Amino acid sequence: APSRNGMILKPHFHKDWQRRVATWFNQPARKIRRRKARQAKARRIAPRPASGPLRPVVRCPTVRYHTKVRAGRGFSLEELRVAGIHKKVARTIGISVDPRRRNKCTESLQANVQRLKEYRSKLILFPRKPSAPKKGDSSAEELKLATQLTGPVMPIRNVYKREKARVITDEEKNFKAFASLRMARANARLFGIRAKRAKEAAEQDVEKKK
Amino acid sequence: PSRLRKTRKLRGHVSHGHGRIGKHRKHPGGRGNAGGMHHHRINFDKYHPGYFGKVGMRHYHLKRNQSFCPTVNLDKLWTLVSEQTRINAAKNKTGAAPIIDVVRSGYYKVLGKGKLPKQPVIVKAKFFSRRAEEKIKGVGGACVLVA
RNA sequence: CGCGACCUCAGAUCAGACGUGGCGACCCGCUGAAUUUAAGCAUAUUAGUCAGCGGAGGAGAAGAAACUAACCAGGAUUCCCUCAGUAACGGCGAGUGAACAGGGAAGAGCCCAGCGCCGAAUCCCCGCCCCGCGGCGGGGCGCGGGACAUGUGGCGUACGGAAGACCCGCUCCCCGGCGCCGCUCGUGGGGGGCCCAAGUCCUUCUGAUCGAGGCCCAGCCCGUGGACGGUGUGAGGCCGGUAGCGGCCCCCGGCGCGCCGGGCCCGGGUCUUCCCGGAGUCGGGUUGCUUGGGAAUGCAGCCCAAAGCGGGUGGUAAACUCCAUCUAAGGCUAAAUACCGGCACGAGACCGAUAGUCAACAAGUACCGUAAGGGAAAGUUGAAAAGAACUUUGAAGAGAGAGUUCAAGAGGGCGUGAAACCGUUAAGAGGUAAACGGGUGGGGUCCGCGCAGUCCGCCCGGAGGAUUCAACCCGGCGGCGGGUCCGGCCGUGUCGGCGGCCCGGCGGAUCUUUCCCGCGCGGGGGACCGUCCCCCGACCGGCGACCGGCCGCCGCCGGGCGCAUUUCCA
RNA sequence: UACCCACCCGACCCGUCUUGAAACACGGACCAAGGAGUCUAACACGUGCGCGAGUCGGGGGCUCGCACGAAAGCCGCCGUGGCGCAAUGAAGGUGAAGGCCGGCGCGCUCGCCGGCCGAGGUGGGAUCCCGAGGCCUCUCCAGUCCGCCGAGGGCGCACCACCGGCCCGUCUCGCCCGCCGCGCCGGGGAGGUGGAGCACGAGCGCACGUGUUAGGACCCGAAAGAUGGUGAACUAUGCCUGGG
RNA sequence: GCGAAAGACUAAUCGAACCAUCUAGUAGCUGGUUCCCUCCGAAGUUUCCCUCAGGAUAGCUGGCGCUCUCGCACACGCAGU
RNA sequence: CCCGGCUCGCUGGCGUGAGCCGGGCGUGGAAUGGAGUGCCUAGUGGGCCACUUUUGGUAAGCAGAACUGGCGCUGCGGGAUG
RNA sequence: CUGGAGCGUCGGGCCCAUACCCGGCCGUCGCCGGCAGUCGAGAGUGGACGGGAGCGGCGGGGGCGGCGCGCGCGCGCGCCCGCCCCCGGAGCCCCGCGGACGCUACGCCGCGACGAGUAGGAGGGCCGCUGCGGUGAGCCUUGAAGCCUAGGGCGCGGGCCCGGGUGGAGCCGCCGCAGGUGCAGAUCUUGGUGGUAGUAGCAAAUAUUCAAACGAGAACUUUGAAGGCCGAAGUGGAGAAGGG
RNA sequence: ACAAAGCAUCGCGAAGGCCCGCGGCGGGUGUUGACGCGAUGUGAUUUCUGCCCAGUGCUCUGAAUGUCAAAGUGAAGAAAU
RNA sequence: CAUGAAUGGAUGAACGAGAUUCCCACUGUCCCUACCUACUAUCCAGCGAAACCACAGCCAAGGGAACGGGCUUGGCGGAAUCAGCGGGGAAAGAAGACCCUGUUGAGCUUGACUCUAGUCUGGCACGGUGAAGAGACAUGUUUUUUCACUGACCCGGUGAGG
RNA sequence: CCUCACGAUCCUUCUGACCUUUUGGGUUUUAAGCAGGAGGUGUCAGAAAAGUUACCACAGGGAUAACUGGCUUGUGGCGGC
RNA sequence: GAUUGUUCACCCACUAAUAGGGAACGUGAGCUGGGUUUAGACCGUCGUGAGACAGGUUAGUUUUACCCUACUGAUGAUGUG
Ligand SMILES: [Mg+2]
Ligand SMILES: [Mg+2]
Ligand SMILES: [Mg+2]
Ligand SMILES: [Mg+2]
Ligand SMILES: [Mg+2]
Ligand SMILES: [Mg+2]
Ligand SMILES: [Mg+2]
Ligand SMILES: [Mg+2]
Ligand SMILES: [Mg+2]
Ligand SMILES: [Mg+2]
Ligand SMILES: [Mg+2]
Ligand SMILES: [Mg+2]
Ligand SMILES: [Mg+2]
Ligand SMILES: [Mg+2]
Ligand SMILES: [Mg+2]
Ligand SMILES: [Mg+2]
Ligand SMILES: [Mg+2]
Ligand SMILES: [Mg+2]
Ligand SMILES: [Mg+2]
Ligand SMILES: [Mg+2]
Ligand SMILES: [Mg+2]
Ligand SMILES: [Mg+2]
Ligand SMILES: [Mg+2]
Ligand SMILES: [Mg+2]
Ligand SMILES: [Mg+2]
Ligand SMILES: [Mg+2]
Ligand SMILES: [Mg+2]
Ligand SMILES: [Mg+2]
Ligand SMILES: [Mg+2]
Ligand SMILES: [Mg+2]
Ligand SMILES: [Mg+2]
Ligand SMILES: [Mg+2]
Ligand SMILES: [Mg+2]
Ligand SMILES: [Mg+2]
Ligand SMILES: [Mg+2]
Ligand SMILES: [Mg+2]
Ligand SMILES: [Mg+2]
Ligand SMILES: [Mg+2]
Ligand SMILES: [Mg+2]
Ligand SMILES: [Mg+2]
Ligand SMILES: [Mg+2]
Ligand SMILES: [Mg+2]
Ligand SMILES: [Mg+2]
Ligand SMILES: [Mg+2]
Ligand SMILES: [Mg+2]
Ligand SMILES: [Mg+2]
Ligand SMILES: [Mg+2]
Ligand SMILES: [Mg+2]
Ligand SMILES: [Mg+2]
Ligand SMILES: [Mg+2]
Ligand SMILES: [Mg+2]
Ligand SMILES: [Mg+2]
Ligand SMILES: [Mg+2]
Ligand SMILES: [Mg+2]
Ligand SMILES: [Mg+2]
Ligand SMILES: [Mg+2]
Ligand SMILES: [Mg+2]
Ligand SMILES: [Mg+2]
Ligand SMILES: [Mg+2]
Ligand SMILES: [Mg+2]
Ligand SMILES: [Mg+2]
Ligand SMILES: [Mg+2]
Ligand SMILES: [Mg+2]
Ligand SMILES: [Mg+2]
Ligand SMILES: [Mg+2]
Repeated sequence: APSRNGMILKPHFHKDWQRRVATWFNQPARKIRRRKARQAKARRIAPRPASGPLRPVVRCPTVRYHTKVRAGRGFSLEELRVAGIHKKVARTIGISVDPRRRNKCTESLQANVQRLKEYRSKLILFPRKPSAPKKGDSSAEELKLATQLTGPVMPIRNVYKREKARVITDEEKNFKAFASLRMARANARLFGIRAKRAKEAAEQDVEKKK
Repeated sequence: PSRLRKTRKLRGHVSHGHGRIGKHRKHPGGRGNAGGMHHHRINFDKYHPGYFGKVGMRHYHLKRNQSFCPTVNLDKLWTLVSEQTRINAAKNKTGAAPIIDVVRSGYYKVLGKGKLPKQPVIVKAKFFSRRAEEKIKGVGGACVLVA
């Protein structure tokens, strides 16, 4: 029975909620179950990035998240035979491998290849055995570190470049940006019909000749 | 708390604030918003005008990210930038007109509300208003489009 | 009319295995209501919920795109925040009601069939020996079987692969044992066993204290221990315990070196030659349930029933048309995730015996019902039974004495022992049922008194008696306030130092890549501004923020003052 | 004052529904203990507090075996995100500024170029500011200090009333357009009208109250409906086998 | 189900058994609804409703305020006149 | 109220009219009293009686209106009782 | 009740409500109320300071008067000249130099007005119940909770404090927080107990009596004797099912 | 009241009549066959059983030019149609 | 009003714990009551309940919710009880079974609304082989009508025996 | 001539704009919008709806009958001028 | 007294007369149960039907006093040494 200017209030309690209510008194104890695992895993793989393998630089899909950059699922295959890392080997040197990424641009390719060239350089490969062969970094840069990287390895920071002040020319001061936008929004609108008149006006030149 | 509740002060009061003529029976009106057409019409029609009935056009599977477009007014443009880049202007004697990337501060559109300081600018955005064009132009400055 | 292969198919108490049932909180298939809501009701809603049924596990299911998207694009699944009570559904009403992106927890990927290549390169069970045997295996040897050509094993599976040619670079892991070395985070992994500080010190209560004062610093001692429980009250010290990278003894777990037995000739990049995908499925028609999915989301039954630059998807049917994006019809998979059952624990602003579970007890018991099922009531003597010997009356139950007890005015359903109600004793009343409100009076039980209650407290005057001072100075101590802001310390506003500025930093889409380091970007320096710190000088708020001197006053102590003073008493 | 008794006056038994209850209306022998407006979510307004065009809070994370801890603290997480900072249209979409002055297009209530001011005006407006004149002061006059009263005059918050103005939708009517294209292209004007709009802001979070709902929902109360089950030991028949 | 038929009988139950659950089913309808003091104080009327034992909206009520006025020798405003 | 002056795309032989700006002037019948305005909001939505007016009815402690007043919501003195 | 205690028309006098008047107390509302250290009762200014001077003054309305006059200006003393001085003291009815006992500043105080109430709202509750964070150098075996009291009192009241008694182990005051928080009632639930009442009742099938025994105790057991009934379609002698 | 003997209609030759069942190529009648089974009505005997096929039923080798769907076929379209 | 033919009409011996009427016989049914018996009740020893109960219990009249026990005014009132008694407590027993309301139900009905099992009919599928022949359209297709067959399928029998 | 002669949501249809959407582009159909009319709710602020119960049930109602009692007294009876 | 469930009615007969009424339309824990007014049945009418009928007809449980009062009897009671 409504009274005098409320809202309409469709609240969803008609079904049966009392039975399937999930209370969260685990919440602070779950914070601790995870914390031990997070620690017990880091102590189990001692020299290794605690955060996990290295993930690639990647852009977010929809136009509202255009300009951000994420940590992706794994480095793509096309990326890898540029840096020269075999696809099955990278899975064993802390490089997430995603065999499912269609690369469409060279911009995001090189930007993402750089992290793999960068990874190599600051990577210390404990050799297979104590007395072991090539590509295992020397004992000098083996004693120097036992450091797990707390936090993500080389965190992807959304970073921008400053554009200094300009001298605006008398060409940028002539652009009617509100005008051309309406133009472009009209050309994408009517391009399809305008070509059907050209297809018809091209038939009238062949229909007039016959 | 239960301590400051009118249910305390209603002890020894027989009807308990609900009147002894018409008692507090369970559900006299209906249950929920029930009877908008019938017998509750005076409410729905005089307080919620336009509740009942269809209107407009269906657009099934709408997604907000398609049509995402925040807005700035020229009222607060020099707020997006650190105010010292404004003080390192109206000065400098060169027509510096620092660049304001409205995209970087999270706005895909610049609308023309409010006064604008007499100062040259370059405003990079996605979609402009017409009056926001004229306010920047007439102050001396450019409107630069970004994809 | 015989014998022999194979294909079908029987029988065995044949050799060896395995399945059923139980539990059921969480989980997975299916089945599936009606109360209810809509103020009626049939659609809807309740609700893919209850019940029914099947099946599991320590988690299950899901899972490596026939995906999302339209972007400069993302990349298995599951969970949390979010999207959002939104797009959509709906007698568009009641009501219902997702996803995508983004952030995060976690993060792991993989196999077949086919097409092919390889002398079936394979697997099973027997029989002898070698090791191993309380999760039955490895090693060898056998014309010992059998499966398999209607197809086992190695490479290989779409991310491409194989095969070749040549380009480059050089080769340890796996398993069965046999040992041995470091006991390996709650700060020695799991479990068990046994162990580790300090008062029963003085006095005093008391039935007994663990209480009250006291005891070389809140008393003595210990304190990495002061949680809790026990103990005849209220205890860190009496007892168990507690703390403690405390000790010791077994067992188990798990990881690390050696020996042995076996398995294994396993790479990486380039050019060419071929090689390819799962059918009664997809898809369409239709009917039924389902979603929110709409000219049909998902699922089905029936009918039709494919293709190979094909097929699906691209959220309004359709044609044409371009683009994008995956690869279905086969399979495996840890982690975050769930747990009102079970084992074992820990805790509480919870209940405290009509509460809290039905159940603090011989409780799912007594008891009811033919049965399905229903289902209670009921905790407390004392500290110790020290639970009443004995004498006596009585057939005996019960008494009277006695005794035990701190208490039997704690006596075996015994702490406390309320009210209703009843018994008797005392007092007062009593023909309009009682009871009641106002007003007094009479009587009582006590209570305050008085064996005058004359209540006190100043000041003063008088008469008695007694000790030392006040007043005054002098010595010392300690304050107060005051100003000269006097001398110094302190901070507010301002100015100067551009002095901290690099011996002050932090912040900033300020500026320079003249720089430096690392790979146009990142990091670091250098320039800039805003802000915060040092030197000194000046003005001013001179501020409870002080210190030293000077002063004025007060007070206390100690001296001096002996009595027309100054106090005490009556 | 409370125990008993006495008297004079008053005086019908409470709860309840009810126009009306002492009622020949119903519940009530008596006494103990139990016993009824709760929690959650969602709004709304009021109020308190923090911060303020921002402000969080969750989930995560970083810090413990918790004793007190399943606390407290901290995190470009602090903004991914919500709410707010902007509306309006069914939608494609657009989107909050005007004034003034000078100059130039014929000032044409039209179009363009340089400068100034910037949220318009009217009426009330708490109200601050300025204040003529007074009012004394022991003398006549002189005169600076201090206030009281203060006619009259000014700025004028908040708010209210009104007139203007701008944004969007729609209409009407009419003009000039710009030209990366060609105008079944886009762009401007004047007048009216629809809007939950702007017209130098007020929100966010956290508490508490009141109210309304959805919840079993202040407590107790149906006749029913549904799903699974257990009964022919009574009785209703049929059958089988015995007895009278 | 069974009925030589009465809606009879089906374990003291029959115009439709008993048991447990869905279930605290729904109720515009009865019944109850627990301490004091202080201040304010109603309605039974309006329109609409498958409305007539109920609601919705009007009123009437309270609470919270705010905007001012000036008994501070120096008041406009309102009114069951 | 009374003057002065501006504005108009309406109205018209001119003027109307309205709108603005600028000045010039105070207690306009009696009696009473501080007024204005915004938020939330409970209960109620069976009513009954009397003077007067009045509709059905023969009449009613009947049915139904008006106007005010009560009773409900409220005791006290009076009407013996109510 | 009858030249009235009757009916008309009239006198005086008297009687009484919670109404009205005066007074007392309690609360509520109002006072732009007073009081955080100050003069001042139709208040109708106060103070520098200079020049000049003095019995001058401000020679204005039967107004009856308000704004100006007769407790002083200047004055006594120091001696025409000086002063006209300081509260660490004027001695105080105004004291502006320092402020109550009073001043828990949500405290205290002075004026007025007013106080019916269901349904309902609001406020205040040193009203009460249980529990937590604080705090009370709280209380307690020299006696806590509870219970009982013709014991002394406080509050308008919710309730509270004391006195005694029994009881045998714990408990409350204040500042905050939290509730399953207050009972007369629901044919309320559970338990207990009355009045009814020593009442209804112990009446279906004809029947008992004497003596003895045993025994504390005999109408009721046992034995003997007598009278009787069931009367073999049994109250007799054996079985089924059921009971155990 | 029911039952009842009796009288009477009615369906049915077994891939049948009536009937059960959730389902089977399942069951009852049926260890049956029209003197049988199933479905009704009246109610011994005696004496009778009259008119009405318009209505509603039931039924009929009955015309189905009335209508009438799924598929099916036909046509237009580019295809849903 | 409003009988009547198997919704059976008319009759009718025997029969009936079936419904009426009359007569004979009989009688305490009655005029009109009386006495007798047994068991009670009654009193006693023993043993001992329950329904019910606001408070309770003498009347007239008045008013009043329009029939009081209580209230107003009168009348009056004397402890504690026993056997009876049925005037009163609108006595107890049962939230009236009648009636009306409810947007509460059930049982049954049908020409209510909406559906359903079942059954009738068509289509499609399993569904084949061979034979003739015909129409319609077209200048092969379709519709197919009819008669055969036996391998699916179906029923029948037996100890699957010619 | 004035005071009555009429109808929401949803749905359907018709009409209007070289309208908008038809969703990865483009062209056509088709569908969805926008703005006006119509198809109708007579219970007319707008449910899609027949009975019976003497076998009955529940919640209630003296708000609503069938007794008594009151008020009234037409009618009935009795009596006057 | 005859008839009638009857109140009411009508007659026979007697008489002095066969007046009229109230007391919850006196009087069911006083009776009876004939009539109404459950469930069984039967007809007529009505209804397609379940069923309806102030239209008839037959069969159909009539509880409790011991309480207070009243009343009837029965003991007593304070007073009168
Ligand atoms: Mg991570
Ligand atoms: Mg009240
Ligand atoms: Mg009530
Ligand atoms: Mg199993
Ligand atoms: Mg409903
Ligand atoms: Mg309802
Ligand atoms: Mg219903
Ligand atoms: Mg439904
Ligand atoms: Mg569902
Ligand atoms: Mg289930
Ligand atoms: Mg799995
Ligand atoms: Mg799987
Ligand atoms: Mg995903
Ligand atoms: Mg939101
Ligand atoms: Mg749903
Ligand atoms: Mg192979
Ligand atoms: Mg020890
Ligand atoms: Mg201890
Ligand atoms: Mg202890
Ligand atoms: Mg499929
Ligand atoms: Mg559905
Ligand atoms: Mg489409
Ligand atoms: Mg797969
Ligand atoms: Mg107990
Ligand atoms: Mg207890
Ligand atoms: Mg219990
Ligand atoms: Mg006990
Ligand atoms: Mg006890
Ligand atoms: Mg004792
Ligand atoms: Mg004791
Ligand atoms: Mg005891
Ligand atoms: Mg006595
Ligand atoms: Mg009434
Ligand atoms: Mg009465
Ligand atoms: Mg009642
Ligand atoms: Mg139903
Ligand atoms: Mg009522
Ligand atoms: Mg009402
Ligand atoms: Mg009052
Ligand atoms: Mg206690
Ligand atoms: Mg004890
Ligand atoms: Mg509690
Ligand atoms: Mg209680
Ligand atoms: Mg005999
Ligand atoms: Mg025997
Ligand atoms: Mg017949
Ligand atoms: Mg005939
Ligand atoms: Mg016919
Ligand atoms: Mg007797
Ligand atoms: Mg009676
Ligand atoms: Mg109704
Ligand atoms: Mg029904
Ligand atoms: Mg029909
Ligand atoms: Mg397409
Ligand atoms: Mg009947
Ligand atoms: Mg019947
Ligand atoms: Mg009535
Ligand atoms: Mg009557
Ligand atoms: Mg009678
Ligand atoms: Mg009687
Ligand atoms: Mg009777
Ligand atoms: Mg009878
Ligand atoms: Mg009958
Ligand atoms: Mg007949
Ligand atoms: Mg008929």
